[PDB]
Amino acid sequence: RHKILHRLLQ
Amino acid sequence: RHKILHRLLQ
Amino acid sequence: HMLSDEQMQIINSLVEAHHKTYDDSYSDFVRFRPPVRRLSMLPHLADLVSYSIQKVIGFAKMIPGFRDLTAEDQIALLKSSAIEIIMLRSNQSFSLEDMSWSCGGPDFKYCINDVTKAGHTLELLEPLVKFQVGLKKLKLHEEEHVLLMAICLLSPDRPGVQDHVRIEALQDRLCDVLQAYIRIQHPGGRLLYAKMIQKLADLRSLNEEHSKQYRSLSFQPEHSMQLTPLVLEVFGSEV
Amino acid sequence: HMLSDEQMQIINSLVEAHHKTYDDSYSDFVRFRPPVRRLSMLPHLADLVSYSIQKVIGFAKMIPGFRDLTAEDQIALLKSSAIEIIMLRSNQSFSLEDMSWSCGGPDFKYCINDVTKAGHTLELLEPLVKFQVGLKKLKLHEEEHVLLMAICLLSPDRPGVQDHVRIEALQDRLCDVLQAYIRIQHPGGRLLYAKMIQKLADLRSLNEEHSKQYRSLSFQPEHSMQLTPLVLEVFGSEV
Ligand SMILES: C=C1/C(=C\C=C2/CCC[C@]3(C)[C@@H]([C@H](C)[C@@H]4CC[C@@H](C(C)(C)O)O4)CC[C@@H]23)C[C@@H](O)C[C@@H]1O
Ligand SMILES: C=C1/C(=C\C=C2/CCC[C@]3(C)[C@@H]([C@H](C)[C@@H]4CC[C@@H](C(C)(C)O)O4)CC[C@@H]23)C[C@@H](O)C[C@@H]1O
Repeated sequence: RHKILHRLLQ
Repeated sequence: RHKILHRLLQ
Repeated sequence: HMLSDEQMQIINSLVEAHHKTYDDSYSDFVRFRPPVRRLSMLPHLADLVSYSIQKVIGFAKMIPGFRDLTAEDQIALLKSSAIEIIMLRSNQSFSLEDMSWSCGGPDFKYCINDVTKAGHTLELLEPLVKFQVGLKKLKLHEEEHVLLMAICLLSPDRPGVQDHVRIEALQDRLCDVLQAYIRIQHPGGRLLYAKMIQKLADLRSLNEEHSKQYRSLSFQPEHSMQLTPLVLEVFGSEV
Repeated sequence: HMLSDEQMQIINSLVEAHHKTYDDSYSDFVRFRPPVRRLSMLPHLADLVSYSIQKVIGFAKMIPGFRDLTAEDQIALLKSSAIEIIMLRSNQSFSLEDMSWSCGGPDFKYCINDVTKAGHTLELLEPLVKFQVGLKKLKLHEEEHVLLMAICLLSPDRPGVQDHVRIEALQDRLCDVLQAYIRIQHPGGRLLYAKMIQKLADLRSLNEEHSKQYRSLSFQPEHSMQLTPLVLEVFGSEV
């Protein structure tokens, strides 16, 4: 997963 | 899924 | 012509259930993330919805016959109807003078521009407020109000429901109690029942506009991280 | 013996990053779900954590060399180290007089019994507060504080990290700047560096106690529905 994580990291 | 849903329904 | 003892037993069950799941003080609204006036209002309205879904679930668990469906069917009806029962029960705080929902104090009064700040466009919200005024003008009794919810929720024309015939049975048995209550106990209500079914049809049209806009919103993680676990689950898709 | 221009360039980057990701006013705490004093404090502390994770992510994106790792490695380091950097950065609000974390006003002062009301048992929280007093007694400079975070975070002995050798390189290169800063710029710090590495070891022991208790908590949906999407993702398991 890590949809939110990956996006916060740009 | 529906972990929360199923549990709220007891 | 008069109502059977079991249709009152039903009416009694449905209003006591609504009174258990509806706080007219709106005193739990202080425990949400506070409103802020992008998408400033999304946190506070996301908790508002998540809270309301918990209330809608408690209400459905008390409709006669609902407990006895299979848990899968209960989930399918809730997932498909959740936003509709919310739009329905929300009429109780809606008010025609302010043309907004005035709960508790004035920090919890949501005009149309508050909901835009939670990421929704006027083509959802104009039919929404019109729904709420049209329904506010029908001036339902408490009994017709809880019935229309119980009926909307127990509708079998939902995606994903299995024991279709049993739900259609229970829905109709509640429609009979409604149509019968209006004839006996509501003067001037010879056009009401059809006006209620028409509100159910508007609820569907709203349901789809909202489901579309939420889709666009839930697929942007800067915004879906503002939602709650429960909201994500009930309005999500992996069933 | 004196520090190279690039180790200052590093020190400068790390403190400006910390100042960007740390609000000494704690003025965003009003936007959390309010504290309430089961598990009354879980909502407010769940937003507190979720907010802090957003801050830790912004800080890591500014450590030199971190941006250039692969996104998978960045995720693995964050998921494994998140609760540790939180325990570290949290020392800045911790205070020895109240033996609690005093942020903003007194509604945002968390003694040990507040965190118990968010579902945690004293065998996590006694080593936690002792960690925080032992580290409060080391009286770190801002420079050693940001370094110890950057170092804890860039540790390669994490579950799931791939380019192990590159992270170990970057971690050591930051340890050299630390050990060098203490020798030059910290009087009385000839035992400090080892005391800092020992705090990293305590962070690991805390990490595991917390990871165990959170597991027990996240597997009960009455409680995990109080968490946020971000928390669930970072402390979750499906990597
Ligand atoms: C939910 C209730 C109340 C108000 C409901 C409102 C007024 C504000 C705007 C709301 C919450 C609508 C909007 C479209 C919600 C807010 C969040 C958004 C999401 C779920 C993010 O798409 O839908 C649905 C019902 C609308 C107040 C009170 O009657 C309790 C009732 O359950
Ligand atoms: C997080 C920060 C601050 C305080 C942190 C604290 C004090 C209260 C208790 C906290 C939040 C701990 C507990 C164990 C948290 C709260 C929620 C719980 C979950 C994640 C539900 O397991 O862990 C971790 C750091 C502890 C305040 C300020 O320094 C900002 C800093 O990022």
